[PDB]
Amino acid sequence: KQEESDSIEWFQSALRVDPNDVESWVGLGQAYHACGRIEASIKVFDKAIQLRPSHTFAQYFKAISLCDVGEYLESLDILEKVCQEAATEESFQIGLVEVLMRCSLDLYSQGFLLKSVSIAKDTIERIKIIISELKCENQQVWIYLSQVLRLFIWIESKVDTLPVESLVSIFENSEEIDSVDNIKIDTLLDSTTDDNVSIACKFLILASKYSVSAGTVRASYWYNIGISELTAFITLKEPQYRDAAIFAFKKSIQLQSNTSETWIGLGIATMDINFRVSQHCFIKATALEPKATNTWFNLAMLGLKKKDTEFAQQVLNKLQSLAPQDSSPWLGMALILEEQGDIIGSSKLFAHSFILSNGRSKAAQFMYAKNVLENHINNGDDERDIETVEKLTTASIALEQFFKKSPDSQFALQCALLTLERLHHYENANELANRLIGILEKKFQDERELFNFAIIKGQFARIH
Amino acid sequence: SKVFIATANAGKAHDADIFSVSACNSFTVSCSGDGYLKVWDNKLLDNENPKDKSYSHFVHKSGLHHVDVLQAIFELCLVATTSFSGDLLFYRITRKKVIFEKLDLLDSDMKKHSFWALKWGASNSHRLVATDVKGTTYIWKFHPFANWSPTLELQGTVESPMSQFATSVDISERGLIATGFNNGTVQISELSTLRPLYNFESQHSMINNSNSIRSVKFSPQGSLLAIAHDSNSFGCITLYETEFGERIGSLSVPTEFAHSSWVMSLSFNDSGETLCSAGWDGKLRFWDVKTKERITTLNMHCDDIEIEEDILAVDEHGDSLAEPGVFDVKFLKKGWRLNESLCCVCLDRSIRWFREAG
Amino acid sequence: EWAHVVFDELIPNPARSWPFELDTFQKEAVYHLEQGDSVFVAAHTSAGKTVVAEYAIAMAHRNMTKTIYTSPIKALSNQKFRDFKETFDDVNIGLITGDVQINPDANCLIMTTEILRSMLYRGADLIRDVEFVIFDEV
Amino acid sequence: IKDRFLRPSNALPWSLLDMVQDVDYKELLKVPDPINRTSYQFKRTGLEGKISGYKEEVDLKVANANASNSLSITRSINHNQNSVR
Repeated sequence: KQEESDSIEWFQSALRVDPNDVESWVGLGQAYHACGRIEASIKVFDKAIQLRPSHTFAQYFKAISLCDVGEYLESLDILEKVCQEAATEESFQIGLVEVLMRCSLDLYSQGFLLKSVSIAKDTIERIKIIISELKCENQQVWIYLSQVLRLFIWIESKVDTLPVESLVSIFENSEEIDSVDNIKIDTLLDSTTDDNVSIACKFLILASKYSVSAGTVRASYWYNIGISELTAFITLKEPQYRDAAIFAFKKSIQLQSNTSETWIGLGIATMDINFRVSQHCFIKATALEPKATNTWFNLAMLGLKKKDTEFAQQVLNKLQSLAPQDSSPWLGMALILEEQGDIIGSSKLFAHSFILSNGRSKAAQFMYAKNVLENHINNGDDERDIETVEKLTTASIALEQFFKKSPDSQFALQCALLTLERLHHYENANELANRLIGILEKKFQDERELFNFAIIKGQFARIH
Repeated sequence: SKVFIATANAGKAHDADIFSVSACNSFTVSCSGDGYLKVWDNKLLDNENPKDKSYSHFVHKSGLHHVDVLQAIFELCLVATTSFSGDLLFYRITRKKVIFEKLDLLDSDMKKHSFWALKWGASNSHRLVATDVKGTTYIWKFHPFANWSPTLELQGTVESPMSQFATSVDISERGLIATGFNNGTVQISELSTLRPLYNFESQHSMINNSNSIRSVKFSPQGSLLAIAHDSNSFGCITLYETEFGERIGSLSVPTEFAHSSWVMSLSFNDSGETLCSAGWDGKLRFWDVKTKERITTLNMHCDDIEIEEDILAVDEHGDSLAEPGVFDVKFLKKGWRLNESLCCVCLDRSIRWFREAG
Repeated sequence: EWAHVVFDELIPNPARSWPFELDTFQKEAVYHLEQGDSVFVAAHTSAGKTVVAEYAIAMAHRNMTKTIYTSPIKALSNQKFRDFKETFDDVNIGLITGDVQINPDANCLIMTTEILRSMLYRGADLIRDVEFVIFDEV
Repeated sequence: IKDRFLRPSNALPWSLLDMVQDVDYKELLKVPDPINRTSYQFKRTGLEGKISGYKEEVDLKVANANASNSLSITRSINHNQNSVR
């Protein structure tokens, strides 16, 4: 009957009479997991496995419960062994896919950007095997595929390792919005002269749209479609995705208007067309979920977009009073102060934002590197000053981490060359300057292009 | 991993600087510049002076600066050491006195090389790695039997990526070799193939040539690598990820630097969750690997010696040794000496042992 | 929602055994703990109030849950840590103070009431698996 | 004297570098995360209590509830956060 707090006493009483009852151990561990006692559930499932090593459901439950405390190696080992033992049950396959997806997401969060892509590819391979051979399908597997397909868009330096063949196989093995965004499998890869980022975005949209089964699941389905279209529009910057996102968000709001994330998405979608509707949506989202601090930051950035400095300052003061550990309010305050004309306070706020970010924001890294470069170009410094050299080194490290996610950025490449030429790091400068020279050569007939090319060639001659 | 208690101590242990230390289940071995090799029994009793349970052997008039020990189950216990002239010398330890047997394991053409560093790789055949003053790494396989009949078989060499002085070396349990050089460059190569894998440079700047790798260590899991290097009178530690070869971060404290003077040695605990570093400034610092934050700090004084007659407050020139720098540090597994243990050697010619609370 | 003012067949599977015989109040506390209720004990010192705490620790260990022991005097945490580590076998004991942490992933953790209050206000994940909390020197 | 006072170098000092060197609001936002509202439910059949099958159903429990926006004991765990303090 799904009241798991009431069965704990009965399972314990049953285990007090026969301590060797495996089924009672499995039930008790399942009750602890359902009640929020993950570690106790892990201990109980370990005991059940010790009593009978051939029990597969105990191993599956233990792996699932181990995934909840951040131990992905042991859980993945257990689940791989279980799936190799009994390969005909879809439950174990879906559990393995979920654990792989969660491991990759955690690795991305912690800064291990190179392992996350490989684990994402492994997850895609397992999903392909499931869908093709096992002939199974449910909403969860498509949700996991959509979640894992975003790491190829966030880590743009590794987008060339996208498994297009496995993806087309998975989609081929398995109408209202198809007229707005025009995303169809039959004509997806037909268009040539587009990067792999566009292909990844289209695959994300298709994965969101394929995840079909009191009208909560339908609303969630439309909300997921809207979020995917919003991400595609932000990355590619094309009008036809904004309209699809608006369509999906409106349909989801019609099906259920009680959720806050739908209003957040609708506010972000129309943030450039009509600021009044966006403000209304952000305010309603705050009213529905008041313990969410992203709505306040969105509203402050919307105020900054229309050049209302005092409104943004007041909202950011409230946000700082509400979420000090976040780094976005400090970045916003630093931007406002830099526009106003202050230099020392802007630098202090940029440094605080960068330190609080802990490698999770590209904007923080870029702004910090630009500020450090702007303060130490014609300041009259000597190589014997330790603090200036350490600042330059930190800026260089931040720019390398930034380039891991967003390469082919002209301003960041120029700043990196300026820092590297001053730290006497000539090989990295050579590589980055070759990349930048290729970019500028591809991008070009005007006048300022020639002048920028001449300046870049002068710096490149200095590097040689 | 937060409380360490001093257990045993020994002052004026050697007649010169104690440059390295190593340990096994049975004993702890140290080398020094006087040319002697000393063995300290790990299985002691309560209120027993460590100098009572010690055995010394004379090796070379030039002095010694590296040592390593191999113990495996017929029970064999081997010691390999390097002298200041550049020789590679192997000894067999047998027990209740201790017997030193000199082994002649290198051929005639292999005795013309000057070695600096060395490390044992235990079976999980045993392997030995070593570095040359010319920047080369040699790989050996050790066969104890053919009956006792030890032979050393050469497997191959790894040349320098650029040549520079090879200062440090390590070998992991998954089959990787790391070599450090005197310009700040680290090379990682495959054990079964002798083909290099990664090559990353850890320098804050190249304005001055005062960058140099002093220690490289592999995590007990083998998925992490720690590097200690100089930054023009400072000491720095950087963590790398060995499966794909990417920078993770750095360990730092207000004094962007880990130590005030120089970082001499590194060491991981049994689980690979804590790292310890030894500094020329006379401190031991312990770090959390996941959070990259300092946990604790230990201070070294000349007055820590239990026996007051073995306290060396000043050296032969009158310079103070009130806060002496640490040369080397080592973690000891549980049961070697309940919980883990630690050992270190300092500039006051002392060797010290510690215990972890819990 | 009420308070009430107050053997071999009643409890045939005890979680701990002692060489001597428990008194009547110890048996009552053990029995009501086994039934699944809370207990308040008020007795003279050295009358055997630590038997109840030890039985609670063992009973929570059998269910594979955790116990927290707290006191308002900071000089008794170390004594209790040593005593419990000497008394129990196969059960882990830990100690949490302002700076030091000893065996953080143990079965029985020892701290002061201020540490517990800070943990409660900061939403510590340790309380997820805790079944009993012992208040001493009330 | 020659090496210290009259030896030119090909590495430009910071003075010459100072003489010659010349130095979207929607991308600052966070797009919300996807929502999943389904799970497996495992069923038993028999007096021994062995699992006989499973079905996918709807769960009655906000969707993405973490320690920053929920007070429920069933919210998600952040293992990168201190678990004791």
